[PDB]
Amino acid sequence: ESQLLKKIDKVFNDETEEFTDAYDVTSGNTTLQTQINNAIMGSLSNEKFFDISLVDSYLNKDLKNISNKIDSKLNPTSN
Amino acid sequence: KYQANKNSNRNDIMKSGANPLEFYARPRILSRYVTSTGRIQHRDITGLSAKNQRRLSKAIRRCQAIGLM
Amino acid sequence: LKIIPNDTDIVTLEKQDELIKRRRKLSKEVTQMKRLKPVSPGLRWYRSPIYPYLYKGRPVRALTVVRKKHGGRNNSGKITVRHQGGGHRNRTRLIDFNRWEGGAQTVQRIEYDPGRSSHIALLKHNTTGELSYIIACDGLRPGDVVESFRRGIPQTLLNEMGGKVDPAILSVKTTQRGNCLPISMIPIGTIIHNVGITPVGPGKFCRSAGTYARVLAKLPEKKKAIVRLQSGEHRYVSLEAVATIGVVSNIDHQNRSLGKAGRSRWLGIRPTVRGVAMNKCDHPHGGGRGKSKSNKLSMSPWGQLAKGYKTRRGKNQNRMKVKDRPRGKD
Amino acid sequence: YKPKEEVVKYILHGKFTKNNTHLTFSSVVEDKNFHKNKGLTYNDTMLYYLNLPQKVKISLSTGCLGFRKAARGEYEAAFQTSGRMFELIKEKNMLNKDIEVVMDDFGKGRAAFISALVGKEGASVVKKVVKISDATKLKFGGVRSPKMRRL
Amino acid sequence: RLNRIMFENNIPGDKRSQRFYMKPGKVAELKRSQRHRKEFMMGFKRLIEIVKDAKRKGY
Amino acid sequence: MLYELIGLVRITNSNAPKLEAKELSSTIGKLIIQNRGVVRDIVPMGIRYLPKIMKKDQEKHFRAYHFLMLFDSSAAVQSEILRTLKKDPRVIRSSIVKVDLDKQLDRASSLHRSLGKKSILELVNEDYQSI
Amino acid sequence: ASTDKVDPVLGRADTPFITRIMAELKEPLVLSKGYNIEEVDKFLAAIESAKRERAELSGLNTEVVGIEDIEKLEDRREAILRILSMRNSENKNAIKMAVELARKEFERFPGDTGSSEVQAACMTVRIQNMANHIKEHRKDFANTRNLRILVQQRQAILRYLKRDNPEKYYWTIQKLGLNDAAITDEFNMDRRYMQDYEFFGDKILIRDSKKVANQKRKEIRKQKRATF
Amino acid sequence: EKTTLLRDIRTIQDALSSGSTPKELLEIKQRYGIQDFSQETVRQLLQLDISGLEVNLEK
Amino acid sequence: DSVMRKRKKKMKKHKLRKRRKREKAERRKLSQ
RNA sequence: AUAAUAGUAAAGAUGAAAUAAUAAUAAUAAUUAUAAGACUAAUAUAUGUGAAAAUAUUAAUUAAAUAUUAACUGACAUUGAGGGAUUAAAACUAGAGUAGCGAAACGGAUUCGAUACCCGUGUAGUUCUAGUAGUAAACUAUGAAUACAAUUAUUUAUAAUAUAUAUAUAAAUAAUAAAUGAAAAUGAAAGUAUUCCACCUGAAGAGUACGUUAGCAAUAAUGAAACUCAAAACAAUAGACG
Ligand SMILES: [Mg+2]
Ligand SMILES: [Mg+2]
Ligand SMILES: [Mg+2]
Ligand SMILES: [Mg+2]
Ligand SMILES: [Mg+2]
Ligand SMILES: [Mg+2]
Ligand SMILES: [Mg+2]
Ligand SMILES: [Mg+2]
Ligand SMILES: [Mg+2]
Ligand SMILES: [Mg+2]
Ligand SMILES: [Mg+2]
Ligand SMILES: [Mg+2]
Ligand SMILES: [Mg+2]
Ligand SMILES: [Mg+2]
Ligand SMILES: [Mg+2]
Ligand SMILES: [Mg+2]
Ligand SMILES: [Mg+2]
Ligand SMILES: [Mg+2]
Ligand SMILES: [Mg+2]
Ligand SMILES: [Mg+2]
Ligand SMILES: [Mg+2]
Ligand SMILES: [Mg+2]
Ligand SMILES: [Mg+2]
Ligand SMILES: [Mg+2]
Ligand SMILES: [Mg+2]
Ligand SMILES: [Mg+2]
Ligand SMILES: [Mg+2]
Ligand SMILES: [Mg+2]
Ligand SMILES: [Mg+2]
Ligand SMILES: [Mg+2]
Repeated sequence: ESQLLKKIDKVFNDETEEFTDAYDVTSGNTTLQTQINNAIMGSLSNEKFFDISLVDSYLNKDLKNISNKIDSKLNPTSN
Repeated sequence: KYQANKNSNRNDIMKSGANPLEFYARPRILSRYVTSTGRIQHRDITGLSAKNQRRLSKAIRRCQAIGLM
Repeated sequence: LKIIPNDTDIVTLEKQDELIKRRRKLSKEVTQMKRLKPVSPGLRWYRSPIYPYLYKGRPVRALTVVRKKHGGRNNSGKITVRHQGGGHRNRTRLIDFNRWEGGAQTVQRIEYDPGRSSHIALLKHNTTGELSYIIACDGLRPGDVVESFRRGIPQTLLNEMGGKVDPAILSVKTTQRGNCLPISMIPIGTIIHNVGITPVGPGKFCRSAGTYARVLAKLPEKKKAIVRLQSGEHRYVSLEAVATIGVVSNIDHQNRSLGKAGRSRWLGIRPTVRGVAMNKCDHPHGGGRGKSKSNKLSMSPWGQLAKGYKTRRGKNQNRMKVKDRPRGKD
Repeated sequence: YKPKEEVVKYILHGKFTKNNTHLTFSSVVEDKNFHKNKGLTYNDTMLYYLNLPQKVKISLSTGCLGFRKAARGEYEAAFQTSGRMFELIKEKNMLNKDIEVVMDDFGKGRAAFISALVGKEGASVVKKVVKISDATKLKFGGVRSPKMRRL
Repeated sequence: RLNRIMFENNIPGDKRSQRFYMKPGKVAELKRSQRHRKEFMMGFKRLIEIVKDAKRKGY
Repeated sequence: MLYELIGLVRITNSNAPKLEAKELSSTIGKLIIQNRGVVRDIVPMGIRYLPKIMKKDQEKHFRAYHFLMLFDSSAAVQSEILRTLKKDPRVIRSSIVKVDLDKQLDRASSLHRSLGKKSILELVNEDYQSI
Repeated sequence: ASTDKVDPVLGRADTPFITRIMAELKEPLVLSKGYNIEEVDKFLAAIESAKRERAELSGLNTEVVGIEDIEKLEDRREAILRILSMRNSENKNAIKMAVELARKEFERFPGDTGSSEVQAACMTVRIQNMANHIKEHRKDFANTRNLRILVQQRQAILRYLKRDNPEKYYWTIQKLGLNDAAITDEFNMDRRYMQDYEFFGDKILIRDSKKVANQKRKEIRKQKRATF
Repeated sequence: EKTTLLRDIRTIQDALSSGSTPKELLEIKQRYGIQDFSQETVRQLLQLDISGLEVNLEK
Repeated sequence: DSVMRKRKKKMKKHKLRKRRKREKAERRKLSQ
């Protein structure tokens, strides 16, 4: 009920916008950008809506393995 | 003699590919495929495929039932 | 070895929906006729509806009184109503026609009352527990809950504000079979029974088996209402008069068939002798050699026409009467 | 606050059946103390302004002009009754407010009615019409109609 | 404009039809016949157009 | 089962036309959530007059506020919700339509899917990134 | 009269296998679309760990918004569970899960879906479902015909199994609750059967006036008097 | 039970990071037979089976 | 068959129906 | 059909006319408003779906349905006597219901007559719920299954050359070559073949008569022989008629 009342207040707030279906829009690039970023950058994704590859990397230690590899080249090896 | 309304062909949402039944809550969109009195144009007039025409009429008749149109 | 899925986990209302479907099935259910093998000629045309849900035991003694037999004789000892006589010993049951109290009452059982044609329902008040008898409607079964609003809507709901008039749950709390309300708060077109005439009087009309009336109009300025009764007559009634929702039980009472004269004698009906069989000193139809009607207009033994002669005629007619009954239209 | 009634519009309605024709003339009227009264609600008041009442002033059929039996429904009879109707409007001098016209069925009198209206006959009346429409009745299913005729 | 609206909405013909009752089978046969006649007229239009074009181009 | 409910609610006491829609939506949402259900989203459509003077229970109506709730629940609850809506004098008309789910678990309401946005995930991502 | 009678459609009452499958389909936390509670819960935990350490490691410079309420995450979880809960879905999914269970309990090896026993188990589940449906839609003659056809098809496959591998045939029919007679006699789901086995618990057909049946019944029930 | 896996993992992670190590850590130590707490322990506890099928398919 | 050939049998059935209508009382008496 | 209003003497039905309707709130036309019991405009082609009968007003719950590849089973198949289930109208037995339409019946008219075609009042029926019965020009007048045979057009789903609507499959519908046929015509069959199951041996008598089975009843299934005759039919030609 807490979520229900919060969302009801937000929606039926007068200041909030209200779709009358009387106008039309002028005419997806952002969605395609998100999908392609998840498609190429894989587990290295920084996007809010990551894919299952991140969880796969966790269960595989791939992310942690790469992270310790790079950190060991950086601080210990001074590179 | 060859006056063909290809502007409608370009600008029609139904022939774009969208599901006509998806518009059952859009009387404004559906009203463009009915006569002034509310009758539905035949397929020879609408130009829609058989599947699209059946879905469109289905959506229209539904809208009428609910009362939005 | 025993295995059963005990994880019903029925959702709060899923029980309500389930019992709604069960109510629908039990309403769909029909009632059959009892027919005994005609080992005797008196059993050939004996039919009686059988209700397996009726209660086979005795009634509550505190709600009954011995029924005195008069025999059709008045205080002078002379027969004033003929054809009425000996029959099975009976007790009259003090059933409620006013329903003044109010509150929720659960129906404990449904019983056969020999003094009437409709079944009766034993009630028990949820808060005080007092027992009472009322006329059972068609769908009433042991287990249901009913109430009367003759006194009015209760403080329990008024203070709670949940079922108060503001959300108007009163409509759906009203138009449900069994409960009792004034016509003022019964909506138009509702099928009702046990109708009164006055705001302080008991239910008088539409009280027999399978009988009902419909609310046709409301006139708040005249504090009146128009109701059509089972006779087909539209009549004025007090707007604050009593009425119960639903038809009176035992709809099939009219399809019953007594198979023999002894059954009438048990019920308390003595033989009827036709006028034509009598002598002229007796019924006017009497006399005549052979079978003859004597060219005498069909009339009672006391000279009153028996075919179409309006008996209530002249100034002394019904003051509260919008439209007369079909009277041959049906 | 006292009730008062003033006419706001007028409506002329014609039913042209196959055997006869009917012309009726009515006035759409409105009270101006109704809204002055206090305690009313917006929904009710504006519902009233969509459903103003109407009162019939002139009403005549083709029988008032001497047409009997088969002559009741025909082109010339409709023409005559329409002309008589317009003369009645002119003489009772109710041409000051706005006029509307409605037609209900497609008998032989349909053509005659508006031929009279737009001819020299109805030249005065036509000057006040702003809305012309049809209100014929049809069935989306409905009750069964009589059987075929085996003429 | 009124006349065109009723003609295109087929209000008059509908009113004529609804005066009397017709059996569903007869209704179906009439519908099929009318559809066939309209189809045939469209095809004839097309063929006549072809004839006119061929004449215009000398065939 | 996913269900899309379109509802028309009467407008009275013009001071707060949306108050009745608010109250009814709160009630049915409480029903759904208490009945082991989850309302997917509630979106209003605005104050719009009806095509005809529409009558219910001997009450004339000309305009009604329109709202759309996409909610997940069972057949039984769906039924009772429908019956409560039909009973309620606060509603003029309403209808529930089953939103199929064999292909996709996440389905946006018919309105957005008509706009071309086929998922609540799509809507939320657009809000987060574009805005 | 002293022999055992088995319903050719439903088989012996309270078959342990059938009742166990029905109980499985009605357990506390069961989901549709092949989501087992343990897998989904631990997958959500894995998701949270994934986001946690990914943000922590990529954002060594603290850019994370903050920690989220455990109650809020539990609300998300319960949302998913209500979406996927079995008793909130169709009975199609229930039949599908039951068919999966029957296949795994009758398959000769992992991946055997065409063996006669597995076929029979799946048709048994479908037959149970359609019988439950007919019991509420007694006028549904199209579906009654479909049910009749499916029962006869089960008989056909079981007869083939008897002709090929008798041991598995007897094993499977006994496990299902069908006897050799019910598999090897003509069957039509006629009103006679539907009344004898009380498919609805009511009378469906009437006898001709000839009372030879009662005559023989009583002439053999005369044992109390001086007959035998 | 009065606790869930998500909150339990949260508790063990908090113990690993801050180092509080309360009685709840011992309780969960017997709940999952994990005598020691570490990121490797968390990952091993939350291991999925799908990885096994992936590796088998690769083989 | 052709409509002609059908009429030849239609008359048969018509006469049969008249027969069975007019022999009603005799059939009733014979059948008790 | 009810009531309100206002407004008048007609209206409403006919090829043309008359019965049952109408000025005493006072009818048809008109606007409100209160009811009921049937049907469901356009889309629409019965396209599609269903074994057939049948099916196109809105949602829902349940019951199966289409195509590809994956794996599996492993000839488990076709037909199907007897049997079994469903089966439009019209009928029949019980409840409710009865607005509109309408067998009968009574009156108008038309006629030489009119036991009718036309008009009025309208029963039973038509509606829903329980059932009984199992026939129709129940027709594509064409039982089912399998393997095959030459071409065009359209629409249908899915498969890509690859710049992209140019390419590949199958399905249905139209027109045909062979082939068949008494011809009309059929044309993935009424062709080339193969396995089954139901029928036919001239009309007329006759789907009648007598058993029999079944039904509450209509009635259904099964179903014969005297006495007659050289008849009796189908396709297609010319015509003469309308
Ligand atoms: Mg008496
Ligand atoms: Mg007595
Ligand atoms: Mg008597
Ligand atoms: Mg007597
Ligand atoms: Mg005597
Ligand atoms: Mg005397
Ligand atoms: Mg005598
Ligand atoms: Mg005329
Ligand atoms: Mg008539
Ligand atoms: Mg088979
Ligand atoms: Mg033949
Ligand atoms: Mg009128
Ligand atoms: Mg239609
Ligand atoms: Mg077809
Ligand atoms: Mg065989
Ligand atoms: Mg057979
Ligand atoms: Mg039909
Ligand atoms: Mg009857
Ligand atoms: Mg007649
Ligand atoms: Mg039957
Ligand atoms: Mg016959
Ligand atoms: Mg036949
Ligand atoms: Mg046909
Ligand atoms: Mg076939
Ligand atoms: Mg087959
Ligand atoms: Mg040839
Ligand atoms: Mg041959
Ligand atoms: Mg041949
Ligand atoms: Mg026979
Ligand atoms: Mg010929």
